[PDB]
This record gives sequence, C-alpha cells and structure tokens, in this order.
Amino acid sequence: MHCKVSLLDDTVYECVVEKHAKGQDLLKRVCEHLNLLEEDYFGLAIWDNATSKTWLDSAKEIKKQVRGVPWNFTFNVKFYPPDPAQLTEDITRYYLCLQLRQDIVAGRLPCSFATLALLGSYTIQSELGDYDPELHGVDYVSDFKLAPNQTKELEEKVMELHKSYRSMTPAQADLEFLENAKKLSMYGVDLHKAKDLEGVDIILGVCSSGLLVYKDKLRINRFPWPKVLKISYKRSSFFIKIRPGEQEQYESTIGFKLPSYRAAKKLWKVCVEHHTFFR
Repeated sequence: MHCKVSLLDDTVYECVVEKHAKGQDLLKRVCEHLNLLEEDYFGLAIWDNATSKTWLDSAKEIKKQVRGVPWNFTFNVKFYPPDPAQLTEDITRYYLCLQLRQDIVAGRLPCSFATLALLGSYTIQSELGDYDPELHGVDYVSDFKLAPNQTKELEEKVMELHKSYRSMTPAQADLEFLENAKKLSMYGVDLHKAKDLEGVDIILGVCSSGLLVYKDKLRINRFPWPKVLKISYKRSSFFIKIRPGEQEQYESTIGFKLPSYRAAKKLWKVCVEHHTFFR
C-alpha cells in the first residue's frame, strides 16, 4: 500500500508497506530512518487528521485504523520532554523545535509578543545562520511562519535579535529556543474538550505533569501521574481515581463526560500512555 506521511517540515515522505503492516511500529520505524532519528520513543510518533489528532496505534495493523480513510499520516512529537536539554541528540531537539513551531503557528502554544519574537529569532538563526547582509532586504524574515498572527512589528524584533546573534550554532539556537518554550505553560499539552458532572464546559489537558482541567483559563485542577491509581471510561464517561492529597481514607474519582465514547476512549488511551511514559 502507498503511504503518504506529512513530515514536521511541511514535506511529504512517501513509501510502501505490505498490506498487513503493523501500525507505526513499521511505518513509523520507517519514518524514523528517513529522518535519521535515534530517539524514536519520544514525542516522535505518527497520526491521521480531522480537526484534532488520533495516534496511529503502533501495535495494530495500519489497515483497521484507517477504514474509510486514505493512508495519510503526519509525523509528530507525541510525548514532549519536560527538559529537552536532557535529550541525547540535537536532531531530536531539531525536530522538537519543528513541532513546537508547528504548535506555535496553530495557537496550540499561545505566548506573548516578547516570547514570540524571542523564539522567532532563535528560529531564524537555526534556519539561516549568522545575519550577514546577504539575507538581503530589511525584511527577510517575512518568509517564515513565526506566529499565528505574524505582524511586521513582530518581525522587526526578530531581525533585531537575529542580528545580535553571531557565531551561534544551530544546535545552540535550538537549545535557547527550547529552554524558553520549555517554560511556557501549555508546552506539551494535549487539549481535549469535555464537560464536568454539572454541565460545565471544561477542558482536560494531558502532559508529562498529569491531568489538567481548564475553564476559560483557570488551571482549575491538576492530577499528577504518580497521584493516579486508575483511568477508565464507560460510554461518554471518562474516570480518573485516587488520592485526594491530604485527607487520607478519601480516594476520590472525578468524572467528566466527553462528546462520545470515541472521544473518551481516545482521552483514556492518551492518558494511559502518558502516565506510562513518565514516572
């Protein structure tokens, strides 16, 4: 079968697997190679579109997962590292920046004008290299996707910063971008729309920390992983259970209701994965 994987840099990789090819376990392992990635496990994992993602299950044939859908996927970071500097290679940081940049442009990682212009500049180093007036036209950055909005005023601050960067290697520019993104709240946060037993339109969020609840803003709640003993669902109901923190005896079980059992099994699936990838 002919696969079409949309790579992190708006590039399409194309290949062919046998009809009974196991999930990403094969397609993804294949994708790893093309990118010469060593640290597979991390974020890096593949999925198919439709508003919000759905990770191609790595242990099941690809065929079942795409019934009534073309064999098209996207290579992505599935598990964002808390501290990227701890990662072993730079290619890895290279792709992580590619992802975050992906996130930044689609408002998946909102941030200020400063933060944007900062990260923007480091992106310009990485991609371009030391200023050098060959990066002609006092408007060279105007070709990059640095911000969802993308205002000239923002570009200026970048070019301003880019110029002060000299002899900055790409790996360095990347680590500075990462040390900064690392800090943003929302970094590596899978947002899933839901509701709480009260009719309240809340928003769950998954990440290395644990389960996060939102409402307009308010990090309403935050259930850390080692502070979780069970995750489950029944129809459109999602359920996390255990430890109220202080009051012993108590072993709460907060529940939320997703639009469908599909949504819930999905969230349930992601959650079990994260809780397992991070101590």
